[PDB]
Amino acid sequence: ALADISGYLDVLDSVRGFSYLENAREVLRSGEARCLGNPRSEPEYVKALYVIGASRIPVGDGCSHTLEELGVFDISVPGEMVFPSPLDFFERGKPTPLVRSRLQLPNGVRVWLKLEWYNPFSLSVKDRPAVEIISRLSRRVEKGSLVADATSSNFGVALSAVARLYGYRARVYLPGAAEEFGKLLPRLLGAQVIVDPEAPSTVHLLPRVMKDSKNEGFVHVNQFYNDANFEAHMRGTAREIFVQSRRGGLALRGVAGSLGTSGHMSAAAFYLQSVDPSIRAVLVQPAQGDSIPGIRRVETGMLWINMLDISYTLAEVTLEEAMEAVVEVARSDGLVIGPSGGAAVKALAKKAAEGDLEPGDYVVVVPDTGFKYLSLVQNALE
Ligand SMILES: *Cc1c(COP(=O)(O)O)cnc(C)c1O
Repeated sequence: ALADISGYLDVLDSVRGFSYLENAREVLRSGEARCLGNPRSEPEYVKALYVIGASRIPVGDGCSHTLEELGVFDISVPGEMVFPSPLDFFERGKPTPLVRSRLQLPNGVRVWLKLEWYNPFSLSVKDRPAVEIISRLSRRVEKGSLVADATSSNFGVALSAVARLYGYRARVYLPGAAEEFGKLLPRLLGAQVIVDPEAPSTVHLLPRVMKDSKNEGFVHVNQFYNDANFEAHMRGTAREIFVQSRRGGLALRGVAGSLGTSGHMSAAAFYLQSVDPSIRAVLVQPAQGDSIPGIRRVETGMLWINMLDISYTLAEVTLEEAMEAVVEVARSDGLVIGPSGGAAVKALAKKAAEGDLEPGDYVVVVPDTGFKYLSLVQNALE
């Protein structure tokens, strides 16, 4: 029998750890879930269903229900694109678009771009963890409280917009090298902004955010460590690649993407590899010395890609190579992608060129729009 899951979402407070992901993996591999006699008594199984994008839970005795029955494949988007509010628009206006590029890669690799700037608040993939993280807080943290994090630009914007829609104040901290939209847009949205001209990176700022959290008592939402980041991308981003691959009739052989917190590419890899362990994850390694906004190298410390049972292959990509790929996608597709998006296309093109990849459909996650990076675009033109 089916029950609406939204009545059981307190498992999102109480379940801790990654062991519930074993249930997620098995449900996704088999395409079905067993009925719970007493759903309340199995909170890891319930959380596993939520995280894979179920909206209904299987209830009763000895029965089972398919992904489809459980709502993994429900259509959420109103056909006419009318929404009663911004947050409802965020939530129901999904999937983000999956668009086949006209670029051809060697060796039968066909490229589809998932365009994460189709998110209403930060015009980036960061809307998703910001909504999941603030929503998780909202039953436990008093309205009017301050929330804060370190950000490279996007999450700070997403966080400021969402905190404010939920009745919180926000503070964002940025390194000096962050884009200007990141330093300015959060103030437009009512947040306080602290810029550290000395910080050589975003994670460099975390000790300072933690120390101020202890003194001032704000909630440090820590997108680098908060499992709600990875979980947002499981029930959103990753579920979408899966359902979009099926309904689109793609022959999905892999996904490609970049790594900041590692939240969205861990979810994409974990979720798809649960369905078919041979699906590749091709991930960008910014070349040493280079700065590609929003992303960084794996050995600088990333939670989910490291702790989860995920296969992937790395590819080094210089800033200059990322920007060359921005230029090529622009002139092929009329789509203006961000540097991190250019880096991921480049990473996939490299793996294609080396003969490493099967022919088929590959999905590249494009974190944001290139309109936000005019002076990198200028440098790339020369
Ligand atoms: C956050 C971000 C990324 C990387 O997503 P992570 O999920 O946090 O692994 C890539 N590019 C840009 C522009 C981003 O803001």
